[PDB]
Amino acid sequence: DYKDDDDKLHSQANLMRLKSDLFNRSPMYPGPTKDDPLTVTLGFTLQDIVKADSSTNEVDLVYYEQQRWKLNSLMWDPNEYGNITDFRTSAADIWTPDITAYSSTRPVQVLSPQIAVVTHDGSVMFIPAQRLSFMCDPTGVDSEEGATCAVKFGSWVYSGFEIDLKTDTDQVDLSSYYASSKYEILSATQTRQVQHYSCCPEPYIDVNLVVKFRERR
Amino acid sequence: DKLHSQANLMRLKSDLFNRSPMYPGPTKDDPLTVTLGFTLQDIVKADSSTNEVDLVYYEQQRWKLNSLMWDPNEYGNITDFRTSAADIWTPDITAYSSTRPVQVLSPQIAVVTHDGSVMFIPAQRLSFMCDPTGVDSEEGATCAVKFGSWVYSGFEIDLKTDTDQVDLSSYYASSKYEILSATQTRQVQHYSCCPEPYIDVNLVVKFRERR
Amino acid sequence: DKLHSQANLMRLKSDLFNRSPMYPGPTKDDPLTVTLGFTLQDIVKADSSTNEVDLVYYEQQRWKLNSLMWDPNEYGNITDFRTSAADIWTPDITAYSSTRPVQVLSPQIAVVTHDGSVMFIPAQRLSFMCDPTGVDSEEGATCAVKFGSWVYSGFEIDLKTDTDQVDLSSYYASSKYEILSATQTRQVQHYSCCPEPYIDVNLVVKFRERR
Amino acid sequence: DKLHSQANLMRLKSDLFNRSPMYPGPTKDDPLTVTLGFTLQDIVKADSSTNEVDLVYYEQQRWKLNSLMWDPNEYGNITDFRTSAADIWTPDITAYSSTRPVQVLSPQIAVVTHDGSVMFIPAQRLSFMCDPTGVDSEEGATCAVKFGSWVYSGFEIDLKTDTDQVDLSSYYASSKYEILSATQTRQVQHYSCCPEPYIDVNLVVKFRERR
Amino acid sequence: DDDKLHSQANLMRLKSDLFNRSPMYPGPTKDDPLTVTLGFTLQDIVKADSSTNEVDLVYYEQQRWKLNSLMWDPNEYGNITDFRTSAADIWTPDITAYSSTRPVQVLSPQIAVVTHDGSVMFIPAQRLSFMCDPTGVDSEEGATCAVKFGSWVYSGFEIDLKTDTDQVDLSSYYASSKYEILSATQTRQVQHYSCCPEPYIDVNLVVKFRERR
Ligand SMILES: Nc1nc(Cl)cc(N(Cc2cccnc2)Cc2cccnc2)n1
Ligand SMILES: Nc1nc(Cl)cc(N(Cc2cccnc2)Cc2cccnc2)n1
Ligand SMILES: Nc1nc(Cl)cc(N(Cc2cccnc2)Cc2cccnc2)n1
Ligand SMILES: Nc1nc(Cl)cc(N(Cc2cccnc2)Cc2cccnc2)n1
Ligand SMILES: Nc1nc(Cl)cc(N(Cc2cccnc2)Cc2cccnc2)n1
Repeated sequence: DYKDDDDKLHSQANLMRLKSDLFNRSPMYPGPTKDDPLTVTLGFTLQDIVKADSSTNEVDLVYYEQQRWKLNSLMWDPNEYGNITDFRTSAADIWTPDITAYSSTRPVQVLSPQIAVVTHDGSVMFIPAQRLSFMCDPTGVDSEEGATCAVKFGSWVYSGFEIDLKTDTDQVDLSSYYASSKYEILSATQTRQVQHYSCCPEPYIDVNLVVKFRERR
Repeated sequence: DKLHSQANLMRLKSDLFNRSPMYPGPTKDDPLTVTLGFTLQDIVKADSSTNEVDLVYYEQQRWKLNSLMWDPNEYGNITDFRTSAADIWTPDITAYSSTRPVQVLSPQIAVVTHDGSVMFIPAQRLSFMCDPTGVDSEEGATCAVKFGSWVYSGFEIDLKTDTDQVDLSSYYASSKYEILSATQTRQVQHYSCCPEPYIDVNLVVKFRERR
Repeated sequence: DKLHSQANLMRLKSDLFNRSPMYPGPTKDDPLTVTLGFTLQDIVKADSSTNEVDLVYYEQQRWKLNSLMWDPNEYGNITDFRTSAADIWTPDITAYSSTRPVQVLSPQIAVVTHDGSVMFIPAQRLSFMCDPTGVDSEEGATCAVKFGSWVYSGFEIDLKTDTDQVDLSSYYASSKYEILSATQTRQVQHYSCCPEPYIDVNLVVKFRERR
Repeated sequence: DKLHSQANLMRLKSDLFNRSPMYPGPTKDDPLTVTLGFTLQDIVKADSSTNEVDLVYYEQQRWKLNSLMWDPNEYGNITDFRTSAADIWTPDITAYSSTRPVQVLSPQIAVVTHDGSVMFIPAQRLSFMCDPTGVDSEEGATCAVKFGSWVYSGFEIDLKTDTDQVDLSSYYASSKYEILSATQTRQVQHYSCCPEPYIDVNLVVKFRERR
Repeated sequence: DDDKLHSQANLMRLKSDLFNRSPMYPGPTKDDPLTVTLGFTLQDIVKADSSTNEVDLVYYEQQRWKLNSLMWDPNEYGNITDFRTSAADIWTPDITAYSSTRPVQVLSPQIAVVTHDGSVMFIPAQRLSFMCDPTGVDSEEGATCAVKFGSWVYSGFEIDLKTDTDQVDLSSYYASSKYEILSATQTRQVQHYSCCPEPYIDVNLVVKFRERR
């Protein structure tokens, strides 16, 4: 078991060394630039429509927001570090995209630890669970066809020149939706949109989350 | 080339942010102008039991510092960059009649351009003093809130708007409240006692329930 | 030259904050007088099910430290500056009958003058203990709340007001509550807990539902 | 020998922390088993308008690390100590179906024992998804919530319970809700995407309006 | 005035000698146990929620303890007998309500008073929601509720508690509160658990109150 004990100690030293090599010894990645655009993949896992407030036209959602991207500055050779193929790290240690809901009515509440997973190909996976209030008229929610609301997500400060967005699919993952929610989901889609606004020449990109729902009976 | 671009940005940031480090803010001898513009998104609620109304808007702030200027050719034709608002000086623009601390809805990041201008656009939810009486009539109700520096007079920070028309192109079409008009107007207030003039931007909103 | 004003400002602040260790707070040997003045902006809410009332006001704080003074001639004739409240010592002025933590409505920035004078004016929303019984009568209701240091007795911190009249000139004219009177009065208190006198400023507000 | 008791404790912590390499968290090579146990104190509220229920409980977490071991003999027979949760690694245990961020009710301090085991017990108020339909009947309502690592799969973190019976010995005897049963059960599952198994502890509560 | 400058320099020298010169106190231990004195000053019962059985109290919680590592001879420091310091600069006890339902909200500055004998006084003002059935509050007999306070992580072998009296101080109780106080006591308690070997100490705050008439 001495050998086993030693192998454990070595794997610890190797993880600490990989983290030293990527961070502490190398620059904090400054973010994407026009010559060097970054694509961030987004996908939503809708867990619950908690509340629909017809007195203020706000609706509260809980969901997991999957964010994926990939950087060269986060790559490593797993054979240089004892076959370490990935690691968990505090979101504070790396750059993360400023993905923002554009029509929230209260600051998002974070429901999960701010830790991401980094893989040897340099891909990052960060999945914040969130409670969000957003502008939404729930009239029709007490009808067969229910209510329809939409909310757009995207970078706040990086245009389409610097950050692009994609989805893997336009279907929101509903396999974890709360079976006894006050509201049943009729459909939920997530769709990339590209936009040009009157002012600027930068194209603007978002993912539009559209939810159709009604009072469960 | 990727590493080169990345290197250029990091070199610029280094030159700017610590070589002659944190900017001490404006003074009478080195004053500054902040341009303000509002993009009104939603009147979320009106409480006539307390005379508070809740607004959601984007507040566009713009200013310019010589200490933020650079030549793009010296840094790989980098014309701009994004940085955390805590890495730079920011103006203390404040609503003068809020009743609750402002809630911030957008990342605290700004865009700096090679000519030394900064654009910082905090999205905000604000509760402020407002009597909604009449909001359910044809005339609607009218409320106003002033914005400006808390600690700097007009001798250190001037305020400006590009237009006195609030941007309503993003106003929530299914809001409980419709906008009849919204203006943003520079005001100057002088006082006999103190020789410094005080500057604000008055946001005036006229609004009504739907019909 | 604009450059040189900046260098001068940064150097003054480095001399005052770095080229000397901070002010340790007042002592019995070196007591401190703080002047307080209230600018009452709004009575927002009066909850008769809980006997709490919510106020919005500006609280003016003034004091003076020999350790903050300088000769304007050594520093390009800079006579004053703005600085973050965290850079200097600030008095721990506390509402004695609050029922919730004070909510801060203004930026935490103070103004320091070359004579050692500091002016700090936090805007605050406060819930405090108050029976609003009679608020819906001509006579109105009456409430009070004391402000003073939490940890310094009158031997270390003394309080003053410039007047006994709360500044009502910015009071919100469409508030649900009209102010009948508002006074601020220094009091010398003896508490059974402690052999040292404690000083407060007592804010008394008389108000009623509006006509 | 009390100054010596003190000096020994300081050395131990200095030895373990500000010296020896600290744990970088568990890996597929060096996995960690975390024991969870719940002490249910109160069901505060059941909201049938939103299907949320608020619980107050103590969450017992226990794990063991070689890098936290020591021989009490080298340290004045110190067998355990208390230290801030921020000095050591702690597991990211998370309710999978909360609807608000958890509110912590107890200080963030852990107990570490010479065998390298750590005991951390945060008291929490949790809102989670729960349909309380039937709570006003004899059969009562049943709700469940899963707890597990957010970012570590079963390959890095395994979970266990010491018992499948929730500790009810501190349940508030005058709660609006009576507990009919509460269990805590380890579960394993996979998702068609991934080969790594996922481990949680499922907290199942049956409760009804008290009579 | 040079005298004032000199006192200030002594106070700074003391604080630096006490802290940044002596490695922060690691907390009490089996061999170095500590006694914490607790007293409550009840200011208000703000709210009694009968739909959730939560009651909200506003009170000052007095805490006192003494450490050898904080003592000094005034004669070596310009006869300073005491000073005020941020509560972050020193160890403070982890005194906790055992049946709160919301995190405590702090109403006073986090600053304590240390005196040359090594003793410390820290008095945080707090609003607390805790588990309490206010049934009977609108009657002559009133309602009775209780809430324990004690260390969360130290047992009786490391932290003992004491009260100077078993009567809660009511002299600052708000005279126009919705609720009047029939009685309020604060009593040291020793408990043992089956889970654990060591005995546990708390102070039990019992309050009897009713709707004011
Ligand atoms: N000129 C402009 N106006 C507005 Cl009112 C918002 C906006 N932003 C945020 C922003 C923040 C800092 C610097 N540049 C841009 C981008 C945006 C906002 C909303 C939806 N899509 C993009 N840009
Ligand atoms: N003498 C004085 N009195 C007051 Cl009641 C406020 C004040 N202000 C705040 C203010 C308020 C409204 C509009 N513009 C500015 C300026 C200020 C703030 C902080 C420190 N010094 C001056 N200065
Ligand atoms: N002995 C003692 N007991 C109490 Cl119940 C409060 C107290 N205070 C706070 C106070 C001061 C004036 C008016 N209301 C409250 C002074 C103090 C002393 C030492 C540490 N912190 C506060 N000191
Ligand atoms: N074994 C154990 N289990 C529990 Cl359910 C709680 C606990 N306590 C003590 C305690 C004392 C009085 C009231 N509630 C809790 C807190 C604790 C925290 C961290 C390590 N050890 C004990 N210790
Ligand atoms: N692919 C993926 N997608 C989602 Cl929608 C969540 C997720 N989780 C969270 C989770 C949720 C429920 C039960 N166990 C774990 C794991 C995770 C979180 C952060 C980074 N990488 C993986 N991983």
